[PDB]
Amino acid sequence: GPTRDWECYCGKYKRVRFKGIICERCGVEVTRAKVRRERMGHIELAAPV
Amino acid sequence: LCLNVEVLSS
Amino acid sequence: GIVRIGAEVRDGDILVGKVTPKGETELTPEERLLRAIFGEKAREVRDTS
Amino acid sequence: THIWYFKGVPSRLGYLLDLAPKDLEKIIYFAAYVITSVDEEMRHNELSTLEAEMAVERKAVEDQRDGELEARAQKLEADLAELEAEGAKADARRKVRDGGEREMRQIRDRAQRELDRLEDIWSTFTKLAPKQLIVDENLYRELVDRYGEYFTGAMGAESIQKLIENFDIDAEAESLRDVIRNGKGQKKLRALKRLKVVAAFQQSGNSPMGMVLDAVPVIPPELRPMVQLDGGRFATSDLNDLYRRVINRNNRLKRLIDLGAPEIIVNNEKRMLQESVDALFDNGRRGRPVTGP
Amino acid sequence: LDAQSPAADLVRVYLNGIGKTALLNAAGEVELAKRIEAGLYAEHLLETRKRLGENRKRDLAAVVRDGEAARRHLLEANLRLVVSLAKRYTGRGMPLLDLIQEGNLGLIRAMEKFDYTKGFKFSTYATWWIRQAITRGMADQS
Ligand SMILES: [Zn+2]
Repeated sequence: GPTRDWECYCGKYKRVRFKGIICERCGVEVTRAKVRRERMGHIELAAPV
Repeated sequence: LCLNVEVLSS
Repeated sequence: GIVRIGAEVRDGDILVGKVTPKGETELTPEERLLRAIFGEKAREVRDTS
Repeated sequence: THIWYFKGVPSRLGYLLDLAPKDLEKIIYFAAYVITSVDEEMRHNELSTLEAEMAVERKAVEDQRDGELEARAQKLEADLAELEAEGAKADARRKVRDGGEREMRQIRDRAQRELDRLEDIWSTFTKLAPKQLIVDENLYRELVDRYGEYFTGAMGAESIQKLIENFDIDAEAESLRDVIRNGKGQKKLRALKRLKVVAAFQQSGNSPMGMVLDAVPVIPPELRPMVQLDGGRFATSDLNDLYRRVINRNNRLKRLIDLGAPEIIVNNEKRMLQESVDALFDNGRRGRPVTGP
Repeated sequence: LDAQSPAADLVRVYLNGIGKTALLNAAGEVELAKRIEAGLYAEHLLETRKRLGENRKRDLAAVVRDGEAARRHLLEANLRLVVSLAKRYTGRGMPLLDLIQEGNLGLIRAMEKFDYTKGFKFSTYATWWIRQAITRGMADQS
Protein backbone atom coordinates (compact mmCIF):
# COMPACT_ATOMS: atom_id res chain seq x y z
CA GLY A 1 0.00 0.00 0.00
CA PRO A 2 0.91 3.68 -0.16
CA THR A 3 3.63 4.94 2.15
CA ARG A 4 1.48 7.96 2.97
CA ASP A 5 -2.29 8.10 3.42
CA TRP A 6 -4.49 8.97 0.44
CA GLU A 7 -1.42 9.34 -1.78
CA CYS A 8 -0.78 7.68 -5.14
CA TYR A 9 2.80 6.92 -6.10
CA CYS A 10 2.69 9.27 -9.10
CA GLY A 11 0.59 12.03 -7.52
CA LYS A 12 -2.37 11.50 -9.94
CA TYR A 13 -4.97 10.36 -7.28
CA LYS A 14 -3.37 12.47 -4.45
CA ARG A 15 -6.55 14.45 -3.48
CA VAL A 16 -8.36 13.24 -0.32
CA ARG A 17 -11.64 12.43 -2.18
CA PHE A 18 -9.93 9.50 -4.02
CA LYS A 19 -10.48 6.33 -1.86
CA GLY A 20 -10.64 2.57 -2.69
CA ILE A 21 -9.66 3.50 -6.30
CA ILE A 22 -6.55 2.18 -8.18
CA CYS A 23 -4.32 4.60 -10.17
CA GLU A 24 -3.57 3.29 -13.65
CA ARG A 25 -0.48 5.49 -14.02
CA CYS A 26 1.23 3.87 -11.01
CA GLY A 27 -1.05 0.89 -10.30
CA VAL A 28 -1.57 1.57 -6.59
CA GLU A 29 -4.58 2.00 -4.32
CA VAL A 30 -5.62 5.01 -2.25
CA THR A 31 -6.41 4.26 1.41
CA ARG A 32 -5.04 5.22 4.81
CA ALA A 33 -1.56 4.11 5.78
CA LYS A 34 -3.16 1.56 8.11
CA VAL A 35 -4.02 -0.73 5.18
CA ARG A 36 -0.28 -1.19 4.77
CA ARG A 37 -0.46 -3.02 8.10
CA GLU A 38 -3.02 -5.64 6.98
CA ARG A 39 -1.94 -6.85 3.53
CA MET A 40 0.49 -9.64 2.76
CA GLY A 41 2.72 -10.89 -0.01
CA HIS A 42 3.46 -14.38 -1.27
CA ILE A 43 6.70 -15.50 -2.86
CA GLU A 44 6.56 -18.05 -5.66
CA LEU A 45 8.83 -21.09 -5.43
CA ALA A 46 10.43 -22.84 -8.40
CA ALA A 47 10.89 -26.04 -6.37
CA PRO A 48 8.51 -27.48 -3.76
CA VAL A 49 9.75 -27.49 -0.17
CA LEU B 1 18.22 9.51 -49.73
CA CYS B 2 14.96 7.65 -50.50
CA LEU B 3 16.08 7.45 -54.16
CA ASN B 4 15.32 3.87 -55.18
CA VAL B 5 18.33 3.12 -57.39
CA GLU B 6 17.56 -0.12 -59.21
CA VAL B 7 19.99 -2.09 -61.38
CA LEU B 8 17.85 -3.38 -64.27
CA SER B 9 20.12 -6.29 -65.11
CA SER B 10 17.62 -7.16 -67.86
CA GLY C 1 15.47 31.99 17.62
CA ILE C 2 15.78 31.48 21.39
CA VAL C 3 13.76 32.59 24.41
CA ARG C 4 15.01 35.75 26.09
CA ILE C 5 16.61 35.28 29.50
CA GLY C 6 14.33 35.95 32.45
CA ALA C 7 11.04 35.11 30.70
CA GLU C 8 8.49 33.00 32.55
CA VAL C 9 7.68 29.70 30.86
CA ARG C 10 4.59 27.54 31.42
CA ASP C 11 4.09 23.87 30.63
CA GLY C 12 3.47 23.31 26.94
CA ASP C 13 5.17 26.56 25.95
CA ILE C 14 7.78 26.76 23.20
CA LEU C 15 11.35 26.98 24.52
CA VAL C 16 13.38 27.18 21.28
CA GLY C 17 12.32 27.24 17.63
CA LYS C 18 13.75 25.33 14.69
CA VAL C 19 12.72 24.25 11.19
CA THR C 20 13.07 20.76 9.71
CA PRO C 21 13.31 20.53 5.89
CA LYS C 22 10.96 18.35 3.86
CA GLY C 23 11.80 15.23 1.80
CA GLU C 24 11.81 15.56 -2.06
CA THR C 25 13.71 13.03 -4.32
CA GLU C 26 16.67 14.86 -6.04
CA LEU C 27 19.83 14.42 -8.26
CA THR C 28 23.01 14.14 -6.09
CA PRO C 29 25.53 16.12 -8.30
CA GLU C 30 23.45 17.65 -11.18
CA GLU C 31 20.73 19.13 -8.87
CA ARG C 32 23.50 19.88 -6.29
CA LEU C 33 24.97 22.22 -8.96
CA LEU C 34 21.38 23.38 -9.68
CA ARG C 35 20.50 24.07 -5.99
CA ALA C 36 23.79 25.85 -5.25
CA ILE C 37 22.93 28.38 -8.04
CA PHE C 38 19.06 28.25 -7.72
CA GLY C 39 15.97 26.81 -5.93
CA GLU C 40 16.88 28.42 -2.56
CA LYS C 41 14.11 27.78 0.09
CA ALA C 42 12.00 26.36 -2.83
CA ARG C 43 10.71 23.25 -0.89
CA GLU C 44 8.87 22.81 2.51
CA VAL C 45 9.91 22.80 6.22
CA ARG C 46 8.27 21.10 9.20
CA ASP C 47 8.07 22.24 12.83
CA THR C 48 10.05 20.34 15.47
CA SER C 49 10.68 23.06 18.04
CA THR D 1 8.04 15.99 -46.33
CA HIS D 2 11.23 15.68 -48.33
CA ILE D 3 13.26 18.88 -48.18
CA TRP D 4 14.44 18.46 -51.77
CA TYR D 5 10.96 19.23 -53.13
CA PHE D 6 9.11 21.91 -51.19
CA LYS D 7 12.30 23.99 -51.33
CA GLY D 8 13.56 23.16 -54.81
CA VAL D 9 13.37 25.63 -57.69
CA PRO D 10 11.09 24.74 -59.35
CA SER D 11 9.31 23.26 -56.33
CA ARG D 12 7.84 20.04 -57.71
CA LEU D 13 5.10 20.13 -55.07
CA GLY D 14 4.16 23.69 -55.98
CA TYR D 15 3.64 22.82 -59.64
CA LEU D 16 1.95 19.46 -59.01
CA LEU D 17 -0.32 20.85 -56.29
CA ASP D 18 -0.64 24.33 -57.87
CA LEU D 19 0.25 26.13 -54.64
CA ALA D 20 2.48 29.14 -54.14
CA PRO D 21 5.70 28.52 -52.18
CA LYS D 22 4.45 30.78 -49.38
CA ASP D 23 1.32 28.70 -48.87
CA LEU D 24 3.19 25.40 -49.10
CA GLU D 25 5.99 26.36 -46.69
CA LYS D 26 3.39 27.64 -44.22
CA ILE D 27 1.93 24.13 -43.80
CA ILE D 28 5.42 22.72 -43.55
CA TYR D 29 6.10 25.17 -40.70
CA PHE D 30 2.76 24.49 -38.93
CA ALA D 31 1.88 28.14 -39.57
CA ALA D 32 -1.74 28.27 -40.88
CA TYR D 33 -4.63 25.79 -41.33
CA VAL D 34 -5.59 24.47 -44.80
CA ILE D 35 -8.85 23.18 -46.27
CA THR D 36 -8.51 19.66 -47.65
CA SER D 37 -11.82 18.46 -49.11
CA VAL D 38 -15.33 19.87 -49.36
CA ASP D 39 -18.52 18.10 -50.46
CA GLU D 40 -19.53 21.09 -52.54
CA GLU D 41 -22.51 19.36 -54.13
CA MET D 42 -23.73 18.41 -50.65
CA ARG D 43 -23.48 22.03 -49.52
CA HIS D 44 -25.20 23.16 -52.72
CA ASN D 45 -28.38 21.15 -52.12
CA GLU D 46 -29.11 23.13 -48.93
CA LEU D 47 -27.34 26.34 -49.92
CA SER D 48 -30.76 28.02 -49.86
CA THR D 49 -31.53 26.50 -46.46
CA LEU D 50 -28.13 27.63 -45.18
CA GLU D 51 -28.77 31.14 -46.45
CA ALA D 52 -32.17 31.18 -44.76
CA GLU D 53 -30.62 30.10 -41.47
CA MET D 54 -28.17 32.94 -42.05
CA ALA D 55 -31.05 35.33 -42.52
CA VAL D 56 -32.65 34.33 -39.23
CA GLU D 57 -29.41 34.39 -37.22
CA ARG D 58 -28.30 37.73 -38.66
CA LYS D 59 -31.77 39.10 -38.01
CA ALA D 60 -31.38 37.82 -34.44
CA VAL D 61 -28.15 39.74 -33.95
CA GLU D 62 -29.93 42.64 -35.62
CA ASP D 63 -32.76 42.40 -33.09
CA GLN D 64 -30.46 42.21 -30.09
CA ARG D 65 -28.38 45.17 -31.28
CA ASP D 66 -31.53 47.14 -32.06
CA GLY D 67 -32.88 46.40 -28.60
CA GLU D 68 -29.62 47.52 -27.03
CA LEU D 69 -29.64 50.68 -29.14
CA GLU D 70 -33.24 51.45 -28.19
CA ALA D 71 -32.56 50.88 -24.50
CA ARG D 72 -29.42 53.03 -24.44
CA ALA D 73 -30.99 55.80 -26.54
CA GLN D 74 -34.02 55.94 -24.25
CA LYS D 75 -31.71 56.01 -21.23
CA LEU D 76 -29.71 58.90 -22.69
CA GLU D 77 -32.87 60.82 -23.59
CA ALA D 78 -34.21 60.34 -20.07
CA ASP D 79 -30.90 61.52 -18.62
CA LEU D 80 -30.95 64.63 -20.82
CA ALA D 81 -34.54 65.38 -19.81
CA GLU D 82 -33.58 64.99 -16.15
CA LEU D 83 -30.60 67.32 -16.57
CA GLU D 84 -32.81 69.90 -18.28
CA ALA D 85 -35.31 69.61 -15.43
CA GLU D 86 -32.48 70.25 -12.96
CA GLY D 87 -31.50 73.25 -15.09
CA ALA D 88 -27.82 72.32 -15.30
CA LYS D 89 -25.30 74.07 -17.52
CA ALA D 90 -25.02 73.15 -21.18
CA ASP D 91 -21.56 71.77 -20.37
CA ALA D 92 -23.12 68.89 -18.43
CA ARG D 93 -25.67 68.42 -21.21
CA ARG D 94 -22.93 68.05 -23.81
CA LYS D 95 -20.84 65.82 -21.54
CA VAL D 96 -23.72 63.40 -21.02
CA ARG D 97 -24.79 63.59 -24.67
CA ASP D 98 -21.27 62.88 -25.94
CA GLY D 99 -20.88 60.00 -23.50
CA GLY D 100 -24.15 58.46 -24.63
CA GLU D 101 -23.46 59.06 -28.32
CA ARG D 102 -20.04 57.43 -28.01
CA GLU D 103 -21.63 54.52 -26.16
CA MET D 104 -24.14 54.06 -28.98
CA ARG D 105 -21.40 54.37 -31.60
CA GLN D 106 -19.45 51.66 -29.77
CA ILE D 107 -22.56 49.49 -29.57
CA ARG D 108 -23.27 49.89 -33.29
CA ASP D 109 -19.63 49.25 -34.15
CA ARG D 110 -19.62 46.03 -32.10
CA ALA D 111 -22.82 45.02 -33.88
CA GLN D 112 -20.96 45.73 -37.12
CA ARG D 113 -18.03 43.65 -35.85
CA GLU D 114 -20.39 40.73 -35.41
CA LEU D 115 -22.08 41.35 -38.77
CA ASP D 116 -18.84 41.63 -40.72
CA ARG D 117 -17.56 38.51 -38.98
CA LEU D 118 -20.75 36.75 -40.05
CA GLU D 119 -20.41 37.82 -43.67
CA ASP D 120 -16.72 36.88 -43.64
CA ILE D 121 -17.75 33.47 -42.34
CA TRP D 122 -20.28 33.20 -45.14
CA SER D 123 -17.98 34.41 -47.92
CA THR D 124 -15.31 31.94 -46.86
CA PHE D 125 -18.04 29.29 -46.60
CA THR D 126 -19.60 29.72 -50.04
CA LYS D 127 -16.49 30.55 -52.06
CA LEU D 128 -14.67 27.65 -50.45
CA ALA D 129 -12.46 25.23 -52.37
CA PRO D 130 -9.27 23.21 -51.93
CA LYS D 131 -5.86 24.89 -51.74
CA GLN D 132 -7.37 27.89 -49.92
CA LEU D 133 -5.72 29.27 -46.79
CA ILE D 134 -6.92 30.66 -43.45
CA VAL D 135 -4.20 32.66 -41.73
CA ASP D 136 -5.95 33.34 -38.44
CA GLU D 137 -6.74 30.40 -36.18
CA ASN D 138 -9.68 32.18 -34.54
CA LEU D 139 -11.68 32.46 -37.76
CA TYR D 140 -11.09 28.78 -38.54
CA ARG D 141 -12.10 27.88 -34.99
CA GLU D 142 -15.28 29.81 -35.62
CA LEU D 143 -15.90 28.15 -38.99
CA VAL D 144 -15.53 24.63 -37.67
CA ASP D 145 -17.80 25.56 -34.70
CA ARG D 146 -20.69 27.14 -36.77
CA TYR D 147 -20.22 24.80 -39.83
CA GLY D 148 -17.92 21.83 -38.98
CA GLU D 149 -19.87 19.55 -41.25
CA TYR D 150 -18.72 19.95 -44.86
CA PHE D 151 -15.04 20.90 -45.11
CA THR D 152 -12.36 18.97 -43.23
CA GLY D 153 -9.11 20.87 -42.81
CA ALA D 154 -5.91 20.27 -40.83
CA MET D 155 -2.30 21.62 -41.17
CA GLY D 156 0.66 19.18 -41.27
CA ALA D 157 2.81 17.20 -43.76
CA GLU D 158 0.03 14.53 -43.54
CA SER D 159 -2.55 17.13 -44.85
CA ILE D 160 -0.64 17.17 -48.11
CA GLN D 161 -0.48 13.38 -48.21
CA LYS D 162 -4.26 13.02 -48.03
CA LEU D 163 -4.72 15.80 -50.57
CA ILE D 164 -2.37 14.24 -53.13
CA GLU D 165 -3.57 10.66 -52.69
CA ASN D 166 -7.17 11.83 -53.03
CA PHE D 167 -6.05 13.95 -55.98
CA ASP D 168 -6.04 12.54 -59.51
CA ILE D 169 -3.54 13.17 -62.30
CA ASP D 170 -5.23 12.16 -65.56
CA ALA D 171 -8.08 14.66 -65.27
CA GLU D 172 -5.69 17.52 -64.56
CA ALA D 173 -3.51 16.39 -67.46
CA GLU D 174 -6.48 16.48 -69.83
CA SER D 175 -7.57 19.90 -68.56
CA LEU D 176 -4.06 21.29 -69.03
CA ARG D 177 -3.89 19.81 -72.53
CA ASP D 178 -7.19 21.51 -73.36
CA VAL D 179 -5.88 24.82 -72.02
CA ILE D 180 -2.71 24.45 -74.10
CA ARG D 181 -4.85 23.77 -77.18
CA ASN D 182 -6.07 27.35 -76.70
CA GLY D 183 -3.87 30.46 -76.74
CA LYS D 184 -3.24 33.12 -74.08
CA GLY D 185 0.53 32.75 -73.87
CA GLN D 186 0.76 34.34 -70.42
CA LYS D 187 -1.15 31.52 -68.72
CA LYS D 188 -0.20 29.11 -71.50
CA LEU D 189 3.42 28.92 -70.32
CA ARG D 190 2.34 28.05 -66.77
CA ALA D 191 -0.04 25.46 -68.20
CA LEU D 192 2.85 24.03 -70.23
CA LYS D 193 5.11 23.70 -67.19
CA ARG D 194 2.42 22.10 -65.04
CA LEU D 195 1.44 19.74 -67.86
CA LYS D 196 5.07 18.73 -68.31
CA VAL D 197 5.40 17.90 -64.62
CA VAL D 198 2.09 16.02 -64.51
CA ALA D 199 2.86 14.06 -67.68
CA ALA D 200 6.24 13.09 -66.23
CA PHE D 201 4.42 11.86 -63.12
CA GLN D 202 1.93 9.86 -65.20
CA GLN D 203 4.58 8.29 -67.44
CA SER D 204 6.77 7.37 -64.48
CA GLY D 205 4.18 4.79 -63.44
CA ASN D 206 4.75 5.88 -59.84
CA SER D 207 2.62 7.90 -57.44
CA PRO D 208 3.34 11.31 -55.89
CA MET D 209 2.99 9.72 -52.44
CA GLY D 210 6.76 9.28 -52.49
CA MET D 211 7.11 12.96 -51.57
CA VAL D 212 5.90 12.37 -47.98
CA LEU D 213 8.16 10.09 -45.96
CA ASP D 214 7.29 7.88 -43.01
CA ALA D 215 10.57 5.95 -42.63
CA VAL D 216 13.96 7.56 -43.27
CA PRO D 217 16.80 5.02 -43.63
CA VAL D 218 20.23 5.21 -42.02
CA ILE D 219 23.50 4.41 -43.78
CA PRO D 220 25.68 1.60 -42.36
CA PRO D 221 27.95 2.41 -39.40
CA GLU D 222 31.22 2.27 -41.37
CA LEU D 223 30.10 5.00 -43.78
CA ARG D 224 29.83 7.16 -40.68
CA PRO D 225 32.99 5.83 -39.04
CA MET D 226 33.13 6.21 -35.28
CA VAL D 227 36.45 7.43 -33.92
CA GLN D 228 37.98 7.22 -30.44
CA LEU D 229 40.55 9.87 -29.51
CA ASP D 230 43.21 9.61 -26.78
CA GLY D 231 40.38 10.24 -24.28
CA GLY D 232 37.91 8.26 -26.35
CA ARG D 233 36.06 11.39 -27.41
CA PHE D 234 33.42 11.26 -30.15
CA ALA D 235 34.81 13.46 -32.94
CA THR D 236 33.70 11.50 -36.00
CA SER D 237 31.32 12.71 -38.71
CA ASP D 238 28.40 14.54 -37.15
CA LEU D 239 26.03 12.19 -38.99
CA ASN D 240 25.78 10.56 -35.59
CA ASP D 241 24.85 13.96 -34.13
CA LEU D 242 22.03 14.52 -36.63
CA TYR D 243 20.67 11.01 -36.19
CA ARG D 244 20.82 11.55 -32.44
CA ARG D 245 18.72 14.69 -32.78
CA VAL D 246 16.12 13.02 -35.01
CA ILE D 247 15.78 9.91 -32.88
CA ASN D 248 15.62 11.92 -29.66
CA ARG D 249 12.87 14.16 -31.00
CA ASN D 250 10.86 11.23 -32.34
CA ASN D 251 11.00 9.56 -28.93
CA ARG D 252 9.91 12.82 -27.29
CA LEU D 253 6.96 12.96 -29.69
CA LYS D 254 5.98 9.38 -28.94
CA ARG D 255 6.18 9.87 -25.18
CA LEU D 256 4.26 13.16 -25.33
CA ILE D 257 1.43 11.76 -27.44
CA ASP D 258 1.25 8.81 -25.05
CA LEU D 259 1.00 11.15 -22.05
CA GLY D 260 -1.65 13.35 -23.68
CA ALA D 261 -1.53 17.12 -24.14
CA PRO D 262 -3.28 19.92 -26.06
CA GLU D 263 -2.85 20.60 -29.76
CA ILE D 264 -0.42 23.51 -29.42
CA ILE D 265 2.45 21.52 -27.92
CA VAL D 266 1.99 18.67 -30.36
CA ASN D 267 2.31 21.05 -33.28
CA ASN D 268 5.05 23.11 -31.78
CA GLU D 269 7.08 19.93 -31.28
CA LYS D 270 6.09 18.55 -34.73
CA ARG D 271 7.36 21.75 -36.39
CA MET D 272 10.57 21.14 -34.51
CA LEU D 273 10.73 17.54 -35.79
CA GLN D 274 10.06 18.65 -39.37
CA GLU D 275 13.01 20.98 -39.07
CA SER D 276 15.32 18.18 -37.90
CA VAL D 277 14.59 15.86 -40.82
CA ASP D 278 15.01 18.72 -43.29
CA ALA D 279 18.34 19.53 -41.63
CA LEU D 280 19.55 15.92 -41.78
CA PHE D 281 18.73 15.42 -45.45
CA ASP D 282 20.41 18.78 -45.95
CA ASN D 283 21.97 21.45 -43.74
CA GLY D 284 21.84 25.06 -44.89
CA ARG D 285 19.31 24.42 -47.66
CA ARG D 286 16.93 26.91 -46.05
CA GLY D 287 17.21 28.99 -42.92
CA ARG D 288 20.05 29.16 -40.45
CA PRO D 289 22.25 26.04 -40.74
CA VAL D 290 22.91 24.14 -37.53
CA THR D 291 26.35 24.82 -36.04
CA GLY D 292 27.77 23.07 -32.99
CA PRO D 293 31.50 23.84 -33.02
CA LEU E 1 2.94 31.99 -59.32
CA ASP E 2 6.42 30.66 -58.56
CA ALA E 3 8.18 33.51 -56.72
CA GLN E 4 10.26 32.51 -53.71
CA SER E 5 9.78 33.70 -50.12
CA PRO E 6 11.95 33.81 -46.99
CA ALA E 7 11.60 31.25 -44.24
CA ALA E 8 10.22 31.93 -40.75
CA ASP E 9 11.96 31.55 -37.40
CA LEU E 10 10.57 28.77 -35.23
CA VAL E 11 10.70 30.91 -32.07
CA ARG E 12 8.69 33.71 -33.68
CA VAL E 13 6.12 30.97 -34.33
CA TYR E 14 6.14 30.08 -30.59
CA LEU E 15 5.45 33.74 -29.82
CA ASN E 16 2.59 34.13 -32.29
CA GLY E 17 0.93 30.99 -30.93
CA ILE E 18 1.20 32.11 -27.30
CA GLY E 19 0.35 35.77 -27.87
CA LYS E 20 -3.24 34.96 -26.93
CA THR E 21 -2.24 34.09 -23.36
CA ALA E 22 -3.57 36.30 -20.57
CA LEU E 23 -2.38 35.59 -17.04
CA LEU E 24 -4.87 35.62 -14.29
CA ASN E 25 -2.55 37.23 -11.72
CA ALA E 26 -2.40 34.14 -9.44
CA ALA E 27 -5.75 35.04 -7.87
CA GLY E 28 -8.37 33.04 -9.75
CA GLU E 29 -6.17 30.01 -10.28
CA VAL E 30 -7.65 28.36 -7.17
CA GLU E 31 -11.15 28.24 -8.65
CA LEU E 32 -9.53 27.36 -11.95
CA ALA E 33 -8.30 24.16 -10.28
CA LYS E 34 -11.35 23.54 -8.11
CA ARG E 35 -12.92 22.80 -11.48
CA ILE E 36 -9.97 20.59 -12.45
CA GLU E 37 -10.34 18.61 -9.22
CA ALA E 38 -14.15 18.52 -9.73
CA GLY E 39 -13.54 17.20 -13.30
CA LEU E 40 -11.01 14.55 -12.19
CA TYR E 41 -13.52 13.47 -9.48
CA ALA E 42 -16.51 13.71 -11.92
CA GLU E 43 -14.61 11.53 -14.47
CA HIS E 44 -13.72 9.08 -11.62
CA LEU E 45 -17.43 9.22 -10.56
CA LEU E 46 -18.37 8.59 -14.24
CA GLU E 47 -16.32 5.31 -14.13
CA THR E 48 -17.49 4.35 -10.57
CA ARG E 49 -21.16 5.23 -11.41
CA LYS E 50 -20.99 4.08 -15.11
CA ARG E 51 -23.78 1.67 -13.91
CA LEU E 52 -26.16 4.73 -13.83
CA GLY E 53 -26.60 6.78 -17.08
CA GLU E 54 -28.80 9.96 -17.16
CA ASN E 55 -29.10 13.79 -17.54
CA ARG E 56 -27.36 13.60 -14.09
CA LYS E 57 -24.40 11.75 -15.82
CA ARG E 58 -24.20 14.54 -18.53
CA ASP E 59 -24.07 17.09 -15.60
CA LEU E 60 -20.97 15.26 -14.27
CA ALA E 61 -19.69 15.65 -17.84
CA ALA E 62 -20.46 19.40 -17.59
CA VAL E 63 -18.07 19.55 -14.63
CA VAL E 64 -15.58 17.34 -16.49
CA ARG E 65 -15.76 19.59 -19.55
CA ASP E 66 -15.36 22.62 -17.32
CA GLY E 67 -12.21 20.91 -15.99
CA GLU E 68 -10.73 20.02 -19.41
CA ALA E 69 -11.37 23.54 -20.78
CA ALA E 70 -10.19 25.06 -17.51
CA ARG E 71 -7.12 22.78 -17.78
CA ARG E 72 -6.52 24.01 -21.35
CA HIS E 73 -6.40 27.61 -20.15
CA LEU E 74 -4.38 26.84 -17.02
CA LEU E 75 -1.65 25.33 -19.18
CA GLU E 76 -1.71 28.42 -21.41
CA ALA E 77 -1.22 30.48 -18.27
CA ASN E 78 2.43 29.50 -17.70
CA LEU E 79 4.10 29.42 -21.14
CA ARG E 80 5.66 32.86 -20.67
CA LEU E 81 7.22 31.69 -17.41
CA VAL E 82 8.53 28.45 -18.88
CA VAL E 83 10.04 30.16 -21.93
CA SER E 84 11.70 32.71 -19.65
CA LEU E 85 13.24 30.09 -17.37
CA ALA E 86 14.40 28.10 -20.38
CA LYS E 87 16.05 31.17 -21.90
CA ARG E 88 17.76 31.71 -18.49
CA TYR E 89 19.63 28.33 -19.04
CA THR E 90 20.84 28.74 -22.66
CA GLY E 91 24.33 28.94 -24.13
CA ARG E 92 25.22 25.32 -23.30
CA GLY E 93 24.92 24.19 -26.93
CA MET E 94 21.28 23.15 -26.97
CA PRO E 95 18.79 24.86 -29.29
CA LEU E 96 16.33 26.91 -27.28
CA LEU E 97 13.53 24.91 -28.88
CA ASP E 98 14.63 21.60 -27.30
CA LEU E 99 14.93 23.17 -23.83
CA ILE E 100 11.58 24.94 -24.03
CA GLN E 101 9.94 21.73 -25.24
CA GLU E 102 11.44 19.83 -22.33
CA GLY E 103 10.18 22.47 -19.93
CA ASN E 104 6.75 22.20 -21.51
CA LEU E 105 6.80 18.47 -20.81
CA GLY E 106 7.88 19.11 -17.23
CA LEU E 107 5.07 21.60 -16.70
CA ILE E 108 2.40 19.26 -18.03
CA ARG E 109 3.80 16.57 -15.75
CA ALA E 110 3.55 19.01 -12.83
CA MET E 111 0.34 20.90 -12.75
CA GLU E 112 -1.69 17.81 -13.58
CA LYS E 113 -0.31 16.29 -10.34
CA PHE E 114 -0.60 19.43 -8.21
CA ASP E 115 -3.07 20.48 -5.53
CA TYR E 116 -3.47 23.99 -4.04
CA THR E 117 -3.02 22.63 -0.48
CA LYS E 118 -2.65 26.40 0.21
CA GLY E 119 1.02 25.69 -0.69
CA PHE E 120 3.73 28.00 -2.12
CA LYS E 121 2.71 30.07 -5.20
CA PHE E 122 1.52 27.71 -7.99
CA SER E 123 3.88 29.78 -10.21
CA THR E 124 6.77 28.88 -7.85
CA TYR E 125 5.94 25.17 -8.07
CA ALA E 126 5.89 25.27 -11.89
CA THR E 127 9.18 27.18 -12.01
CA TRP E 128 10.75 24.59 -9.72
CA TRP E 129 9.49 21.60 -11.73
CA ILE E 130 10.41 23.00 -15.14
CA ARG E 131 13.83 24.03 -13.85
CA GLN E 132 14.43 20.49 -12.61
CA ALA E 133 13.23 19.04 -15.91
CA ILE E 134 15.47 21.29 -18.03
CA THR E 135 18.43 20.64 -15.74
CA ARG E 136 17.85 16.91 -16.20
CA GLY E 137 17.65 17.41 -19.95
CA MET E 138 20.95 19.26 -20.05
CA ALA E 139 22.61 16.68 -17.81
CA ASP E 140 21.49 13.75 -19.95
CA GLN E 141 22.56 15.59 -23.11
CA SER E 142 26.14 15.83 -21.82
ZN1 LIG F 1 -0.76 7.17 -9.29
